Amino acid sequence: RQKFYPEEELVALVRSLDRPQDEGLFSMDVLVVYPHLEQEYTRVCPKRCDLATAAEKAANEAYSYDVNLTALREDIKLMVNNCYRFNGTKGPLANIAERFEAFAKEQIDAYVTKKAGGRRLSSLR
Repeated sequence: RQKFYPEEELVALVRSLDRPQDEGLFSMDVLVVYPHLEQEYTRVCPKRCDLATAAEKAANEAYSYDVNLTALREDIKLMVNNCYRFNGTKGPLANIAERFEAFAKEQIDAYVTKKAGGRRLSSLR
């Protein structure tokens, strides 16, 4: 159980996933914008995440011990799947969710690869 990642970098990584083009789909606090959705939303989606929650988990060291950031990738998957289950698999929002999932995978892959590249350069230990 090594600490692979500084919280400061993982917060920056999560914040980088909030794209203006995605019109707040993953960064909005759903049950703050739409308080009336509490029952229906928690019925269809009994496990929830958003980028604000992911960014707080990053800051709290939730993700820093997973070499492939599995826990963060699972939280992105959950946000995306909740969008599909609640708003459906068809239309402009579902198109954003699928582009967002692909973008998040690329950013996360690029980060894990960069860090591994440097870590493996150590001429100690």
